[PDB]
Amino acid sequence: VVANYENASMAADYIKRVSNVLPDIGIICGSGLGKLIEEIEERKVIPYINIPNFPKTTVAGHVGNLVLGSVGGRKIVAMQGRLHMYEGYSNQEIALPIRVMKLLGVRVLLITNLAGGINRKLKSGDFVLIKGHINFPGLGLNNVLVGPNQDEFGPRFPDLSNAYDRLLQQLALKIAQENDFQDLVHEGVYAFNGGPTYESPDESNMLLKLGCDVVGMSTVPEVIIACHCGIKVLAVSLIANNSILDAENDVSINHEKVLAVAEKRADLLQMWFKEIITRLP
Amino acid sequence: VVANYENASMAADYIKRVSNVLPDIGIICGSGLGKLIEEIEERKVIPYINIPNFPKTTVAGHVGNLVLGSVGGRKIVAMQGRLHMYEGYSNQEIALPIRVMKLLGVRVLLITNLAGGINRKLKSGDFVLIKGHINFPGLGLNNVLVGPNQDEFGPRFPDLSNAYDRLLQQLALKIAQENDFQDLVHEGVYAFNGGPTYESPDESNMLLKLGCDVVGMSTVPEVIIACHCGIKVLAVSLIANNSILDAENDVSINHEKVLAVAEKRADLLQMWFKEIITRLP
Amino acid sequence: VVANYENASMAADYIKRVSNVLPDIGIICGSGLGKLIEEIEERKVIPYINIPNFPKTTVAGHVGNLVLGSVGGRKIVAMQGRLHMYEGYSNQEIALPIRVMKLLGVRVLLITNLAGGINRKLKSGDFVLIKGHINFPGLGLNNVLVGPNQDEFGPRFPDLSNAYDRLLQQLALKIAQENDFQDLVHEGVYAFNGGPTYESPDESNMLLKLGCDVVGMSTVPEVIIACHCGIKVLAVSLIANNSILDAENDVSINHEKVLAVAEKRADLLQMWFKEIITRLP
Ligand SMILES: Cc1cccnc1O
Ligand SMILES: Cc1cccnc1O
Ligand SMILES: Cc1cccnc1O
Repeated sequence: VVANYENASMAADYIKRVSNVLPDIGIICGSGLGKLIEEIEERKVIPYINIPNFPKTTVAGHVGNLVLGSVGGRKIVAMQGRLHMYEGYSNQEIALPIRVMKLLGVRVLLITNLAGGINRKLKSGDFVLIKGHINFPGLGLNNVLVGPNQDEFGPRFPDLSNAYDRLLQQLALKIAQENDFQDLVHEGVYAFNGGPTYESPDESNMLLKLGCDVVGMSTVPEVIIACHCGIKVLAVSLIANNSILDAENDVSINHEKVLAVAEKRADLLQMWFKEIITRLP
Repeated sequence: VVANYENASMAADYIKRVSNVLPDIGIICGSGLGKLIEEIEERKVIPYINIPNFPKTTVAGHVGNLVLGSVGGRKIVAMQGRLHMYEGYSNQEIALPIRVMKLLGVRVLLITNLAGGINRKLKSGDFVLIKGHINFPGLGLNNVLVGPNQDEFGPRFPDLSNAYDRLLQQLALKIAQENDFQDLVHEGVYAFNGGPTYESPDESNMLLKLGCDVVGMSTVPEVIIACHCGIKVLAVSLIANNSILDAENDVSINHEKVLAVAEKRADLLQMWFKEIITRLP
Repeated sequence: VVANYENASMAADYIKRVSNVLPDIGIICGSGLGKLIEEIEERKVIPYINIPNFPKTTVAGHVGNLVLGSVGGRKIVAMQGRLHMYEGYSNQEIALPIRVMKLLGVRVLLITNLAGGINRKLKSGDFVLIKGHINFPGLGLNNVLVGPNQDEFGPRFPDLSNAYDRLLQQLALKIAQENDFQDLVHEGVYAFNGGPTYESPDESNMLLKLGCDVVGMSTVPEVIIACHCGIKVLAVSLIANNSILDAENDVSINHEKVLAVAEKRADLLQMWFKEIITRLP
């Protein structure tokens, strides 16, 4: 199933009939960082498997729902259970849910992820406001837009220089200052590692030389689809570890340690994003 | 359809029956840089869709013809409407037209493209004679030669150290000097970005550190297929912008601006390549 | 055919019925470096084409056998005829033979390859004990583990920081010292170039800047599958040339020259690996 105008329209039609919500904001939340979705008011949960043309996710299993409702008086749509390219989903499967968001009325997309720290100033538990990226899959002929262009959504050759909205970064930082946690908030450049293996010690050393501040396995595909169709983006990484220090000390990373950092910061991130949603222009 | 000896032979047979031209030179021209094709003498236009085993191009649409005839007393074959890998064409679809050129008798391939400038000496409107490349798709398991080797055309493991003929570069520069436009002509290393998004500001900064002079989304696949089967290559980039300066000044690039640079230099490039064709050893 | 638990089990069942050997050690040998396989004692040769669920290799042709028997009193299984990703084999085809080794009882995998030298200390004929890697395909969305995770074999997100066992490196060096050829033995970081074109002169210059000591077209996929399922690895590169010196002197590389270096070092490598097998803890 191609992520074209007709197929996205069929999915949006189903959603509109079932939910009655016309959302202005979309959210995609990282692993262990989804508690806000359970607090959406007057909400409606729609399993992906019920929506025409949504990608099949039963090989991976686990949760996969679209959730619509209100937060802070604002109408939102959330993806609960993200699709990642290391699972084998195609370009067309990643793009269709974002293009459905566009047809539903979404103008701003807020995204969180877990990532590894490269810059020496980053510690476990820090947040990074993403200001740009290095897209190794895109340089290497695996960009999410490889294929025919869907002209109704955007241009053949997008410019990504303003993909990460500067005013949204400034609002996120302002709110951190108001609540006295700005000491945890940095800005930086995100490297996309296709995955699913964590960056090796020598890959980490290379990324330091190349100007990367953080590295992870998600987010860049969604950012590119959103920028192509005119949706503004705020993307925030939660830092699980510093991969450069770990290489110098021969210390390992694993999914258990990552999820423990997520649990440590989940409630603060929930409060922060609730306020961002409330304050969006 | 595999780009093998039998399938390439069937296409060449059709072409020979229809055109009567036995070409020694092939040309592939960049977007907005194809006016020379409309001036081929005693010419024959063959739509791709009519040629056995040529790749299907109707999803992308737009022009797609093989044009044969004479320029400067020399017999040539041109591709009008290039196939680019960001459109989703496979390795086999890119390679078949170049291998048909080989069977028709082509010994020299001349290629032009539009590209972004990385080296600080490059301005919009400059030309770069390509002397080597950095093939991000090839390092990342998307080389145009991934697949079984077609032994009739070339070896399993090609050496690319002489892919860009030095004497052809020297002839191109000599002709620029004769016509007093050598101040526009540089040499440099070309980075292949799979595309279709333009290099991001932070990707541009990385490429500067890695020794890249220019970056674009084409050319390297065709060069590799030509080198594999013993065809000599001259490749020239027309510079649309300097991506490093644009990053320092927060200035955007887009296809409209690219095509305007192409229109500004089209007539000079046409005159230059006509003389190169005439003077080839 | 997916490299899952059921399919790997069917292949292992066939092998066990035919060979009667329960191996503790697996070996994968580079081109021209397979003489040790012909000296396995009380051996059994099983063509890949006869084993249920093994990948089809008839397009490439050439040899493809699993060989079981004894070396130095130890039970081993060897792959004779390696599968390389530049031939077009999928992730699932590369992984299945390694996962069969795991089900047969393999705890240690020994691997050899031919590679290009980047570090200025490396000459043709030198050996490099691999201590880490830079996986360009993995960064670029072509990691061997892209796809659903096979949970019976290992975790969704592997850590590769200890993929190259330190004690096995130390044993290999100890044996070189005992036989007075330690002057040929170095350690280093291996860059994976998907291939099949040799690294270009400008790619070589880039790899020097990025901290790479050697570059080749194999090994990293097998290492990752082995690490995922808990098999310890020793990987050794035989250096065919120094690509940085060749770029400075405009000298070419080719498969003939590579195979001549293999023939020059084959007997010494055979003796070294026989002793390593005998001495493994
Ligand atoms: C998610 C993650 C955590 C730590 C390091 N690297 C990553 O990709
Ligand atoms: C064609 C092009 C123009 C300007 C920058 N980058 C590119 O790839
Ligand atoms: C196998 C090989 C030999 C020399 C240089 N590069 C390579 O990949």
